Amino acid sequence: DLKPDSISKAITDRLYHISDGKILGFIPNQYLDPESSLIEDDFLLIYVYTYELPLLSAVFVPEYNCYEIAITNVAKFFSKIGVRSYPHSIKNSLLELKELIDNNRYDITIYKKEFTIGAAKSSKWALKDVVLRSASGSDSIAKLENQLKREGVDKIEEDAATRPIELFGTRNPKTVDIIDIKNNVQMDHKDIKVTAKILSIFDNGNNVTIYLTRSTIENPFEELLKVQIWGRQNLTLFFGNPNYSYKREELTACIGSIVDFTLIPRVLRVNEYLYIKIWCPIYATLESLLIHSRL
Amino acid sequence: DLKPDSISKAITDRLYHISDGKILGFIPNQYLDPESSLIEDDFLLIYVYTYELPLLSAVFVPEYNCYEIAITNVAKFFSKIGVRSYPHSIKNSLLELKELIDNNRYDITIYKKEFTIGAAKSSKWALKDVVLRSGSGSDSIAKLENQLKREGVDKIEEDAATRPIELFGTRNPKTVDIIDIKNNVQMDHKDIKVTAKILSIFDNGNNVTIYLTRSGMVGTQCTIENPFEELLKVQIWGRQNLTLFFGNPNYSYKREELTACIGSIVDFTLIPRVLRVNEYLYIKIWCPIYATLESLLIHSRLE
Amino acid sequence: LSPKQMKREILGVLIEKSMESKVCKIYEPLLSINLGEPVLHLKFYETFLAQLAEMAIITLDSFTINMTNLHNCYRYIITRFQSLINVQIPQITIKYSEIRNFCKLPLLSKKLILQMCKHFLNTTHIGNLIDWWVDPTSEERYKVFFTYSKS
Amino acid sequence: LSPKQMKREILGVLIEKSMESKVCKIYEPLLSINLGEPVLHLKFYETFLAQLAEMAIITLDSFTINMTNLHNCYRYIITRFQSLINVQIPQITIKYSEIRNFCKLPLLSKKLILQMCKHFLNTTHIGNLIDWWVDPTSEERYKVFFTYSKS
Repeated sequence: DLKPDSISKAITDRLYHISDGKILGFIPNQYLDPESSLIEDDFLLIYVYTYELPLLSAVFVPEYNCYEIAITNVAKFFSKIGVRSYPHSIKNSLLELKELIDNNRYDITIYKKEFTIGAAKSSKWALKDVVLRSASGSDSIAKLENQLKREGVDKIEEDAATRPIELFGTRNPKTVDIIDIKNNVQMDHKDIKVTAKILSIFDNGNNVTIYLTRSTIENPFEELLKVQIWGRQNLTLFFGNPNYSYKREELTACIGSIVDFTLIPRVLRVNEYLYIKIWCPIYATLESLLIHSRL
Repeated sequence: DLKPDSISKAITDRLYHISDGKILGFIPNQYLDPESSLIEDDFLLIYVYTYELPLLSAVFVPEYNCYEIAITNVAKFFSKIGVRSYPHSIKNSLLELKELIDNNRYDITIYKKEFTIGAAKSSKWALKDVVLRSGSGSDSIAKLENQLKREGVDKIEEDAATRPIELFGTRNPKTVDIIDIKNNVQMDHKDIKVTAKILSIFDNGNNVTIYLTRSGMVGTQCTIENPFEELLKVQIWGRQNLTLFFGNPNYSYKREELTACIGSIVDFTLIPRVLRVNEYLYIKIWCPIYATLESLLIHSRLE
Repeated sequence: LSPKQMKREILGVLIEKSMESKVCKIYEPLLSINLGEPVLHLKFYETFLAQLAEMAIITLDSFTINMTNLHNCYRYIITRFQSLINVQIPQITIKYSEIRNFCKLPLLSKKLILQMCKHFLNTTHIGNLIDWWVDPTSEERYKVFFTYSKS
Repeated sequence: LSPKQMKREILGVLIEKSMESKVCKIYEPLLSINLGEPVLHLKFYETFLAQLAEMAIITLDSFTINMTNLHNCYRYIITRFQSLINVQIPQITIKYSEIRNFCKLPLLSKKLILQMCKHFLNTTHIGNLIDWWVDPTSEERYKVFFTYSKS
C-alpha cells in the first residue's frame, strides 16, 4: 500500500494516487517567512493527510501520519489548484492557497523523484497533478482545529522551533537509531542522541538545515534524517555572530564527518492551527563542527 | 573502626566509645505520637551523629551516617543526661531532653545487645552511659537546621511516613536485593521491587513493622550475623495506611493472623519515606505499597 | 467456561479497569467474574498474569497489578480506531509493529493485540459502527473491516 | 607537559568546572589551559574525554560536556573527606563500591576514584591537613592516611 514511509518500495516513472487527501499546509508560509520570500522550484513543500492515517493531535509527523511532497513547478501547481495572484504577489498567492486547502479535498498524483543531497543521491515524493473532488462527510482535521481554536495553542508554542534551545536535562541520554527517531512520534520532551554522517548543511536564510545519514540512499525513511535550527538566538549561537556570516567552504568542510548530536523535538507551523514535528540539535556551533572537521 | 554498620564485627559484652556525639533526635516524640505515649523500657530510641560521618542532608540514615541506639532504662538515661521532670510529666520531660540534645554534645558508651525477632536472634546497639561535654568552631548540624529553618521543610515533609502511600510511577522498576536497599542512602523518590521472606510482623500500636530477610534461608531458627546487610525493616504509619493494611478503621485483627505469614515469600514494592526525630531532623525508612494483611494471609495459605 | 474464554474475560476486565486507574488488587479481577477456594484454580489465574507480565503489558506485586502499559496501549487503540469510525472508513490494514513501536512494548504478541482491538470494537458506543471483522492476514499485518448503520 | 600530566590537567579542570556549572562546551577546558586556532593534538584530548565517558563520569556531545555525574561524584568526595579532616582522623578504609553506589556509577574505576580523591586533598583549604597518603590495599578497598600540622 501507498504509505508516507513507503518510498523505498516505490518504482521510478510510476504514478501513485492519493485519493481524498487533505493538504494540511506548506513550507514556506506566512507563519515562518514573513515578507514576500520569493518561492523557487523544488523548495516549496506541502504536507498531505489521508484519513486512514493516525490522528494524534495538531502536530503531524512527516513519513508517519502525513506525506511530505515536493512541488517541482510552483506556477503549474498554483494554476491547477486555483491560485490567481502568482507570481505578482507572493503574499496573496499563499493566502489564496490557504483558503483552497482549508476548504477543499483533492485527489493527488505523486511520483518517486530522484534528487541529490551534496554528493549523495536519494528519493523524495514529488507532486504531478492535483484534482479537486466533490464535497460530504465529517472532517477530523476540521474538528481538530475547532477544538484547537477553543483551547490553548500556548502549550504547543512551548515547543516552537524558534524558542531558544536548552537541554531538557535527561540523565545519561541514550544513543538511538534514525529509525527509532522516526518512530518517535508524540512530543516527548527528553534528550536523545544520534551518531550520523553529515551529508550537507544548507543556509536557508532564516533557518539552517543539516542532512544526516547512517549507511545512493535506498531508504531515506530509515537512513536519512533532516535536522534544523530556527530563531535569532539559536542561529546566532550556531554561527558565532549575529549576522550569520561564514565562508563558503566552511559548510562544505563539514561534509563527511561523523558527528554526535543531542536532539530535542520542536514544532513548525504549517497552517494557522496545524504543525509538523521537527528535530533540532542542541548547542550546535559551526565552530566546533569546523574544529572537529579538521580531525 | 566503630561505625554504624559495624555491629557484626562488635564483640559481645564490650563497651564501645562515641566521642563528641550529636544526639540528632529520638523516637517516640511529639511529632510521631501526639499525646504522651508511655515511654517503656527498651522502647526509646535515640539517633547519634558523629562528625567523622558524611553529612548529606537533614534526612539521616541509620547504619550509614548515624547510630540507632536503644535506651534500656528510660529513668536512668533521663537522670544521667539532665532531665528533671521525669516521671511526673512525660511530655515536659521530652521538652527538657530536646533542650539538652539541641545545645550539647555527649560522650556515649554503647554495647552490642542481643534481641530476638520472631524465631531468629539479632543484635542492636544499646546505650550504657552518657557524659556531658563542651568547644568553639561552627556546628555543621546547626548550620544545616538554620538553613532548613529559613527555606522550610515542605519538600522533606512530602515524604513523611504518615502520608497516604502510592506509587511514584517509575517506568519498569528493577527488582533488587536487601543489600542494595540498605545501601540506598538518598531520598531517591522511585519505586523499588524486592522479593524477601517475612521474619516477623509487629503491631507497635501507631505503626506496623515487617522484618524482611533473604528468601533462601532455613525456616527462622538461626542467628543474624550482619543485621545491616541481612535484615530489612519495612514500616507502615498513619490512619489511611494502617486502616488500609488491616481493613478496619479500628486496626482490628486476631493475634494468630500476624504470625501466620511468617516464612512466606512476598514480592514487595517499596518507596522511601521519612520519620521526623527532631524540629528539623529526620531519618530515612522504607514502606510497602498497598500491602494488606488480607492479601498476605491469602498469599500465605496458597504457599 | 472454557480456558481461553476465561482469558478473554480477565483481559477485558483488566482493560476496563485500566481506563479508570493504573493499579488494582491482584484478585479484584477474579472477584468481578465470580460474583458478577481451590488452590489449583487460581494458580491458572496467576499463570495467565505471569504470561501477560512476560510481555510487559502489566507488572506485578504479591498485592497489586500495574496496568500503566496496558492503559497507554489501549489508549492508542481508542485513538486509532475512533478516528477511523468517525470518518467511516470501510477497512484498514494495520502492522503489528505500529502498536508495539508507539507504546514501546515490542514483546506484544499478535493474539494479544487482536484481543485488545476486538474488545474495543465490542465496547465503543460513539459512532455508527454496528459490525466488524478482523483478518489475521500475516506475520506483520492484519486487516479490520468496518460496517455502519448510517452514512 | 607529559602523558599523565595532560590527563591530570584535564581531569582537574573538569572537576573545578563541574562545581561552577554542570555543562560546558567541549573545548572550553582545552582553551583554559592553553591561552591561560591551529593545533592538531585534539585527538589526544577527545580520546581522553571519550575514555571518561566510557565510565559515564561525564557524558559527551560533539558540542557539549555534561558534568552532572562528575558534580554529584566530587560533591560526595568533599562531603566524605572534609568530614574526616574536620575531626582530624588519622586513617580510613573506603570500599570503591561506596562511591559507585552513591553516584549510580558502576563503571567507575579505581584509578579515577583515587585521582578524584587526590585532587580534593591537594585542593582543600579547610582544616589543618598538611600531608596524606593513599594505599590501594585491595581491589575492593583503599586506605587513606592523614597527617596534620596541629592537633
